[PDB]
Amino acid sequence: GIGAVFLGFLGAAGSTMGAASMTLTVQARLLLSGIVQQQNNLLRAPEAQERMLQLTVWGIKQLQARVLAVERYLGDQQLLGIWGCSGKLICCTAVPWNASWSNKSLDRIWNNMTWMEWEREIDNYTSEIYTLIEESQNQQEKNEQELLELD
Amino acid sequence: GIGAVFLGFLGAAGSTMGAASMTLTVQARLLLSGIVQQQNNLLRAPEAQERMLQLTVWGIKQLQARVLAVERYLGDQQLLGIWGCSGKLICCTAVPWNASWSNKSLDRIWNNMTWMEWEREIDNYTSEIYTLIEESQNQQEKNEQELLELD
Amino acid sequence: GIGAVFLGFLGAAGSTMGAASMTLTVQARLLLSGIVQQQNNLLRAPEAQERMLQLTVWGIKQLQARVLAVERYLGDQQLLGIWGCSGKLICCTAVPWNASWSNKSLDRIWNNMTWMEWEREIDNYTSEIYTLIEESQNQQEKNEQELLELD
Amino acid sequence: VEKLWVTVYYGVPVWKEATTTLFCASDAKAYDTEVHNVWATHACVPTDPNPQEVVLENVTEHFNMWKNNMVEQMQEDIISLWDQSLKPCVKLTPLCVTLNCKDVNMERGEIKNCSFNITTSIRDKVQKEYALFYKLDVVPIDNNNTSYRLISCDTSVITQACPKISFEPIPIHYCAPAGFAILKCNDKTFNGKGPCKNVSTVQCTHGIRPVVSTQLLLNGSLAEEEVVIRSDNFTNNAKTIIVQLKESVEINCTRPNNNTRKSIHIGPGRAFYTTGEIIGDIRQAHCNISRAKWNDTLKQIVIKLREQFENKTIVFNHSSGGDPEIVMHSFNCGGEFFYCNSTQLFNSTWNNNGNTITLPCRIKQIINMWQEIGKAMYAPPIRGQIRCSSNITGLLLTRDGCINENGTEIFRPGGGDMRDNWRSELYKYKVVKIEPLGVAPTKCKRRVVGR
Amino acid sequence: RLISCDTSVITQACPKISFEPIPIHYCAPAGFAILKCNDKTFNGKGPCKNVST
Amino acid sequence: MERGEIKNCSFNITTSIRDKVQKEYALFYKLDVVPIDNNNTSY
Amino acid sequence: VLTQSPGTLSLSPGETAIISCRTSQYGSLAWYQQRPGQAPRLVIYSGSTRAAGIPDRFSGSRWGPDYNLTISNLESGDFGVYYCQQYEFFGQGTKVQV
Ligand SMILES: *[C@@H]1O[C@H](CO)[C@@H](O[C@@H]2O[C@H](CO)[C@@H](O[C@@H]3O[C@H](CO[C@H]4O[C@H](CO[C@H]5O[C@H](CO)[C@@H](O)[C@H](O)[C@@H]5O)[C@@H](O)[C@H](O[C@H]5O[C@H](CO)[C@@H](O)[C@H](O)[C@@H]5O)[C@@H]4O)[C@@H](O)[C@H](O[C@H]4O[C@H](CO)[C@@H](O)[C@H](O)[C@@H]4O[C@H]4O[C@H](CO)[C@@H](O)[C@H](O)[C@@H]4O[C@H]4O[C@H](CO)[C@@H](O)[C@H](O)[C@@H]4O)[C@@H]3O)[C@H](O)[C@H]2NC(C)=O)[C@H](O)[C@H]1NC(C)=O
Ligand SMILES: *[C@@H]1O[C@H](CO)[C@@H](O[C@@H]2O[C@H](CO)[C@@H](O[C@@H]3O[C@H](CO[C@H]4O[C@H](CO)[C@@H](O)[C@H](O[C@H]5O[C@H](CO)[C@@H](O)[C@H](O)[C@@H]5O)[C@@H]4O)[C@@H](O)[C@H](O[C@H]4O[C@H](CO)[C@@H](O)[C@H](O)[C@@H]4O[C@H]4O[C@H](CO)[C@@H](O)[C@H](O)[C@@H]4O[C@H]4O[C@H](CO)[C@@H](O)[C@H](O)[C@@H]4O)[C@@H]3O)[C@H](O)[C@H]2NC(C)=O)[C@H](O)[C@H]1NC(C)=O
Ligand SMILES: *[C@@H]1O[C@H](CO)[C@@H](O[C@@H]2O[C@H](CO)[C@@H](O[C@@H]3O[C@H](CO[C@H]4O[C@H](CO[C@H]5O[C@H](CO)[C@@H](O)[C@H](O)[C@@H]5O[C@H]5O[C@H](CO)[C@@H](O)[C@H](O)[C@@H]5O)[C@@H](O)[C@H](O[C@H]5O[C@H](CO)[C@@H](O)[C@H](O)[C@@H]5O)[C@@H]4O)[C@@H](O)[C@H](O)[C@@H]3O)[C@H](O)[C@H]2NC(C)=O)[C@H](O)[C@H]1NC(C)=O
Ligand SMILES: *[C@@H]1O[C@H](CO)[C@@H](O[C@@H]2O[C@H](CO)[C@@H](O[C@@H]3O[C@H](CO[C@H]4O[C@H](CO[C@H]5O[C@H](CO)[C@@H](O)[C@H](O)[C@@H]5O[C@H]5O[C@H](CO)[C@@H](O)[C@H](O)[C@@H]5O)[C@@H](O)[C@H](O[C@H]5O[C@H](CO)[C@@H](O)[C@H](O)[C@@H]5O)[C@@H]4O)[C@@H](O)[C@H](O)[C@@H]3O)[C@H](O)[C@H]2NC(C)=O)[C@H](O)[C@H]1NC(C)=O
Ligand SMILES: *[C@@H]1O[C@H](CO)[C@@H](O[C@@H]2O[C@H](CO)[C@@H](O[C@@H]3O[C@H](CO)[C@@H](O)[C@H](O)[C@@H]3O)[C@H](O)[C@H]2NC(C)=O)[C@H](O)[C@H]1NC(C)=O
Ligand SMILES: *[C@@H]1O[C@H](CO)[C@@H](O[C@@H]2O[C@H](CO)[C@@H](O[C@@H]3O[C@H](CO)[C@@H](O)[C@H](O)[C@@H]3O)[C@H](O)[C@H]2NC(C)=O)[C@H](O)[C@H]1NC(C)=O
Ligand SMILES: *[C@@H]1O[C@H](CO)[C@@H](O[C@@H]2O[C@H](CO)[C@@H](O[C@@H]3O[C@H](CO)[C@@H](O)[C@H](O)[C@@H]3O)[C@H](O)[C@H]2NC(C)=O)[C@H](O)[C@H]1NC(C)=O
Ligand SMILES: *[C@@H]1O[C@H](CO)[C@@H](O[C@@H]2O[C@H](CO)[C@@H](O)[C@H](O)[C@H]2NC(C)=O)[C@H](O)[C@H]1NC(C)=O
Ligand SMILES: *[C@@H]1O[C@H](CO)[C@@H](O[C@@H]2O[C@H](CO)[C@@H](O)[C@H](O)[C@H]2NC(C)=O)[C@H](O)[C@H]1NC(C)=O
Ligand SMILES: *[C@@H]1O[C@H](CO)[C@@H](O)[C@H](O)[C@H]1NC(C)=O
Ligand SMILES: *[C@@H]1O[C@H](CO)[C@@H](O)[C@H](O)[C@H]1NC(C)=O
Ligand SMILES: *[C@@H]1O[C@H](CO)[C@@H](O)[C@H](O)[C@H]1NC(C)=O
Ligand SMILES: *[C@@H]1O[C@H](CO)[C@@H](O)[C@H](O)[C@H]1NC(C)=O
Ligand SMILES: *[C@@H]1O[C@H](CO)[C@@H](O)[C@H](O)[C@H]1NC(C)=O
Ligand SMILES: *[C@@H]1O[C@H](CO)[C@@H](O)[C@H](O)[C@H]1NC(C)=O
Ligand SMILES: *[C@@H]1O[C@H](CO)[C@@H](O)[C@H](O)[C@H]1NC(C)=O
Repeated sequence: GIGAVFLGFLGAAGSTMGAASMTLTVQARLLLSGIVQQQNNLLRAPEAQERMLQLTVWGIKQLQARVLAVERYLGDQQLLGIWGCSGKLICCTAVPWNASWSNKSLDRIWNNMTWMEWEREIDNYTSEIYTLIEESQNQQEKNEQELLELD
Repeated sequence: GIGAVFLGFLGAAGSTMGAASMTLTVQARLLLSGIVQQQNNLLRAPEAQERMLQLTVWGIKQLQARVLAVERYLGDQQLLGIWGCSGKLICCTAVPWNASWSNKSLDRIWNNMTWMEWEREIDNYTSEIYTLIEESQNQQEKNEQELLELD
Repeated sequence: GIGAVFLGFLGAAGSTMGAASMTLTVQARLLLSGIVQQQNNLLRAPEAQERMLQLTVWGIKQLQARVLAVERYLGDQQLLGIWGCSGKLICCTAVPWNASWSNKSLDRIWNNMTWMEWEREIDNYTSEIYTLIEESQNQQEKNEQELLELD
Repeated sequence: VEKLWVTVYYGVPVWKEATTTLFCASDAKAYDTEVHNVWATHACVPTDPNPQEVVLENVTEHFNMWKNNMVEQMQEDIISLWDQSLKPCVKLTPLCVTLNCKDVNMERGEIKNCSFNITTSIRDKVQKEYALFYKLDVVPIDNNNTSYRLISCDTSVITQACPKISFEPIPIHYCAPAGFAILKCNDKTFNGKGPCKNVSTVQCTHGIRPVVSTQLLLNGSLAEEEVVIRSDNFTNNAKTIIVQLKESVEINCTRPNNNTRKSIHIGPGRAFYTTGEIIGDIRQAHCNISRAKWNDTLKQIVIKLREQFENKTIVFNHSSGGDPEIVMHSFNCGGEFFYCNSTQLFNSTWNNNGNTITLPCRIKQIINMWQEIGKAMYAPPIRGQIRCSSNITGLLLTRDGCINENGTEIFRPGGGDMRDNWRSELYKYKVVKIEPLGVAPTKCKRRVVGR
Repeated sequence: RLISCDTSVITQACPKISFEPIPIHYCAPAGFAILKCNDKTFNGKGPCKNVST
Repeated sequence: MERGEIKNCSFNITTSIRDKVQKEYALFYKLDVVPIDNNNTSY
Repeated sequence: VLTQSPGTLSLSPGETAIISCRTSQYGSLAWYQQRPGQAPRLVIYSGSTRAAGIPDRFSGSRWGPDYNLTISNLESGDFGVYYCQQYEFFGQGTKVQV
């Protein structure tokens, strides 16, 4: 219908936070491999001079940016790991919603604001938020440990 | 016995699909770190001229290929993520088996064909298959979301 | 209190194995992205000569080490995968504790030795241990498969 | 509501304004045929057959062409390729010999016949060789005897660009890296700076032909609705006014002389090519353009110029000063670099209440693009005659900031800086960095009411 | 005159270097593999039988 | 320290251009320079 | 085009002065000050913004056709002539003396 059909990269840029919540795979994919699929595929064109005359001016432009894309990507996958949820896309926590971050209610958050819009209104607190989830894991990580000893 | 003993890299190349289904770790390992273990270990030989005269002709041959191995590897790990199953090795889906892909039955698929052989017979449909699993996640990702709102 | 407050990178270096079991996130983070956060952030200083005169002497020192950090990191994440537990931090196995590795008891292991100290006393067996977990997965991976056939 | 909880989201549609090393896409018919050496085009990837783009609904991004790093990236690149491609080519450093020039028979001695002694591939032969030069490419010494010297030999390092290479402007796309995105302004008439409405995401831009001219904009993209004018601030009289035509006006040009190549081997394994002789008549280089098309185009401009200014009458004029590069319409035509005297196209007053144009041109061979540090390039002569046809797609103007009673407002051909050549095309686009991680509250706890 | 002095650039290889033919192996990268024909008499082109990684 | 630490020397060089052997004069330090054969005026 | 008012401009070290400037079209405002031997010294680069070595005394203050520059707590270095600049144009200017 709408959630089971085509959309496109970054299509829900101006769609509500709730709307975008279906089209994650679209922008959760191609973060990496958006280019490694295309590069490997298009680069094996019948040229036979891939990296001829060793490396060149486009030589570093790519590798300086190839090596970025992955660590940039592995940075967000390191957060999923360190927050104990690499299920991605959507994941709940014990960290509760400090209304000091946003006093607003549920109804309008998901059905009126968009993520671009939202992440701005919440940009300043994200640092403090993100650090709360890490300390949420470690409480849980010690509580796990304590029980590993006695059983 | 047979599943709890040694086998070797790519050993089940000509073994049935069912047989190979035990020796995944063998070829699920070393996709990356097959070389980073060996490289780091063998390169710390008493040479003290690792990257002497800055970078050379073997300098790029490795790095152009080092940086490939990971994105190539992270491409398949991105698929596991975007299909919602990075448990690896084996993972079920809601996407059913369109017999248009292969009319054949279960008995002979796992006990007569081999994966090299099989992936060929199914090569052309893989694109359409893979895209079905992505749209299988997002249906589930919205269905998850809808329930996050009301509870 | 103590587990819900600040600690610091590598703080529990001389703390008991049990103590360190809370401060994993500290040293489980920044393995990668410890530098990619700082690099990207500090490098976008108003210079506008990032990679000017193409690549230089610091050019490779970083990239030769940038590309290391990730494969080095992806090596440990490949182990988590190949042991069937990328939940990280803490994960149980069916592989039992061969007392040939360490005859000692539970009480003193977690409350007197430290990890630096411990991993030394167990260093020689780690190779044999690690290989036991891989063969623990594949037994389970075939046992999974067998049941996928009949249901 | 309920006990609300932070919940984290990977794959959200969020980006931020950003800058990062882009990479280039080549063309299929471009790479396949050899064309020998051409820029650094060979080292690029090929562009995807499917020109894939996604339109973004309900977005209105802000674009400002002027502060756009893709052009600080474009020229960075463009210079780097040249230097590196000419790195191996033949050095003309020993040719700094005293040139005994007699002239040949705009009759001041533009083509000059000069002699000089050089040592060959081998140090045992001082061969008195004779060659041809242009009046601009050469400069006299002391009293005007029969003696000259190369235009920048004493003060620069002249390098003969190998004839195997080509300066043909192959179009180019700036493909964006992963986790990043390049946006487009899909509007018809965009100011250049300000908010957009029809915005979309692409992987690479449209084909940007890296032509380098000095006064008119050639072979670029035309306007969509009606011609448009773009400046940072128009009161800032020290700011280039870019115009983009709706209808491209074709301009035919030529070096009529049928030249002969002459390889004088300075050696060891290298030679310096020059025109041995001229097969036929001796003639002048020029550029033909319909003056009807050109001035009816000037009608397009003035009406959209009067929009940014007051309905006050407008006047056009020849360039106040600068190097031949700037003060004259300079461009490459078939491998040779032209310098057309553009007084004709810019000498008119447009108010409210036949034939064709032939612009004279001089050919230079020793040239210094981008005005480098004692680094000059000698383009060898192209065999025979050359004739090429460009489309004027726009141009660059510079206002005279001292408004007068009569006046009224003067606009002469700009073109000091090169960053605008790229702005003229890269205005449509902008780069952003994708940030797929995002945290948001929804009533759901981390399922630890039991363990 | 030297055999190719006028037409080429002759470069004296430093005596410090050596042209000794040290054997070499082509180690394959990750996610790739190099196969071998472990047969005795192989034609050069065609199917193999005793193959290995 | 009066053995000739600062020395005033001359020499002919070809300029940017091969058509001028300009006899130029410059200063050198006694360490930075070394004589030849008999101590003439030559270093 | 710029109308720098007013003209007389003579006061004591223990006082305050305010110099106005008028314009038809908008623009980027600035201010200067000449000295014996020295050339014009910049003191304002946007309007609100100050130049290097400029205390809090130099108060720029009005969003409107009239823009002014105030330098309370006068001193002996303050003697000279000031001008208001907008793009290529200049102000009439004004000389303050002993
Ligand atoms: C805005 O855009 C416009 C439009 O794009 C731009 O205008 C374009 O400008 C470019 C270059 O500036 C022009 O391309 C060059 O054209 C010349 C001349 O064209 C030849 O071909 C015509 C017919 O086309 C045939 O060939 C094409 C492929 O080229 C083929 O696709 C087609 O089907 C057809 O088969 C001929 O009509 C033409 O004239 C002939 O006939 C005349 C009488 O009718 C006669 O008077 C002429 O003398 C001639 O006999 C001519 O043959 C091409 O020469 C040039 O190609 C050169 O460069 C490439 C890349 O290096 C190379 O592969 C080519 O072989 C060639 O280079 C060698 O050959 C030249 C002679 O052909 C020689 O002069 C070179 O020095 C070079 O020689 C070297 O190699 C040879 C071996 O090949 C060796 O023996 C020597 O020793 C030496 O080492 C380009 O194709 C466009 O034509 C032109 N378009 C228009 C519409 O005007 C405009 O510039 C842009 N504006 C700006 C500001 O950039
Ligand atoms: C490059 O060229 C640019 C032009 O192309 C140039 O940009 C312009 O520069 C000027 C000055 O530098 C900017 O300011 C303008 O000033 C106007 C002053 O009018 C007020 O004062 C008058 C005299 O005191 C009053 O007469 C007048 O009316 C009042 O008084 C009457 C008396 O009888 C009474 O009858 C009336 O009813 C009324 O009470 C008024 O009080 C100002 O008017 C002008 O317009 C703004 O206000 C209008 C409503 O009056 C709006 O319709 C208009 O859109 C302007 O809104 C501003 O604020 C909005 C909300 O923030 C923004 O959306 C607008 O873009 C605009 O933004 C300005 O203010 C922002 C405040 O935060 C600021 O951040 C912006 O940067 C911007 O300054 C306007 O304020 C003018 O805005 C500039 N832009 C334009 C398009 O003109 C530029 O300087 C040159 N150089 C460079 C480097 O760019
Ligand atoms: C190598 O070649 C170079 C360049 O060709 C020569 O460079 C010159 O070097 C000399 C060195 O001494 C410089 O000479 C100076 O001349 C000063 C006086 O010059 C004044 O008179 C000039 C005379 O030219 C007129 O006559 C000729 C023909 O006889 C015409 O072609 C020319 O157009 C002039 O005609 C006009 O003037 C006459 C009256 O003289 C009228 O009757 C006509 O009807 C015309 O109206 C003249 O050319 C000079 O013009 C210059 O200055 C005015 C400003 O006053 C400026 O607007 C012009 O554009 C131009 O620049 C000038 O009126 C003399 O006082 C001084 O001491 C010195 O001798 C000369 O400047 C150099 N020229 C350049 C361009 O650099 C070099 O000589 C030559 N060497 C050799 C060995 O051949
Ligand atoms: C260009 O300039 C260079 C460097 O300046 C010159 O290089 C010399 O080249 C000649 C080539 O023939 C070499 O000469 C050799 O000399 C051997 C004998 O040398 C012995 O006598 C030396 C005499 O010097 C004394 O007198 C002078 C003043 O007259 C004093 O300044 C000096 O200090 C000496 O005074 C002492 O000795 C006298 C007695 O002679 C006493 O009365 C005083 O009271 C002082 O006690 C003397 O200088 C030599 O000393 C050297 O050797 C001793 C070891 O014995 C060592 O300890 C010293 O440090 C010093 O090295 C020595 O006693 C001669 O046998 C041999 O065949 C040869 O001719 C000379 O070695 C070169 N010198 C150097 C530094 O390399 C060069 O000549 C000049 N060329 C031109 C064209 O100008
Ligand atoms: C972020 O949220 C936490 C809770 O998840 C906040 O901690 C709690 O804050 C309240 C104050 O609002 C503390 O005091 C109690 O307040 C109520 C009325 O507001 C009153 O009835 C109680 O008697 C008491 O005063 C409460 O103790 C505290 N909880 C803990 C465990 O400390 C925290 O303040 C929030 N921080 C920000 C920056 O929003
Ligand atoms: C891939 O598999 C799906 C099901 O998982 C197929 O969709 C279903 O296809 C059948 C046709 O085979 C549709 O029609 C029904 O067919 C039976 C007899 O075949 C008949 O008894 C029914 O009355 C009806 O005609 C069925 O509606 C359809 N399901 C949906 C939800 O659309 C699909 O066609 C397969 N595609 C390929 C390419 O194999
Ligand atoms: C590592 O641990 C495994 C068990 O997880 C060990 O395998 C078992 O080892 C015992 C010997 O200690 C085998 O024999 C039995 O021993 C007891 C007394 O020790 C005796 O009562 C029994 O009758 C029998 O002799 C047992 O069969 C064996 N299990 C299996 C499945 O083979 C293994 O030996 C340990 N290896 C090392 C290096 O520590
Ligand atoms: C016709 O052209 C004249 C100029 O020749 C225009 O006069 C200008 O009018 C604007 C206001 O519209 C003033 O700001 C200028 O100062 C005027 N300049 C001159 C030289 O007079 C006139 O407006 C035009 N009329 C129409 C109807 O287009
Ligand atoms: C525009 O008209 C003015 C007169 O209204 C002309 O101004 C003269 O300009 C010359 C310089 O070329 C001065 O020496 C005269 O003093 C000016 N006279 C006056 C009365 O201002 C001006 O030449 C005219 N411009 C054009 C292009 O014709
Ligand atoms: C949040 O608080 C601000 C005042 O700080 C108020 O203006 C706004 O309406 C509040 N939002 C809601 C949803 O109550
Ligand atoms: C959503 O509603 C709030 C107030 O309820 C408002 O401030 C905000 O601008 C709205 N979002 C949009 C996109 O209009
Ligand atoms: C699948 O269909 C083909 C005909 O398209 C047939 O030859 C083949 O035997 C079928 N396979 C099975 C297992 O029925
Ligand atoms: C498996 O059986 C099918 C037909 O049942 C046959 O086409 C195929 O070749 C068999 N596989 C092998 C490896 O023999
Ligand atoms: C382990 O065995 C050693 C002897 O091999 C002994 O000295 C040590 O005390 C034992 N440890 C424990 C905890 O029994
Ligand atoms: C822990 O106890 C064992 C013996 O029980 C001892 O060998 C070891 O050194 C102790 N660890 C520390 C850190 O003292
Ligand atoms: C033009 O100059 C050349 C130089 O060689 C000369 O031979 C020729 O006679 C000159 N032309 C005339 C008309 O004098």
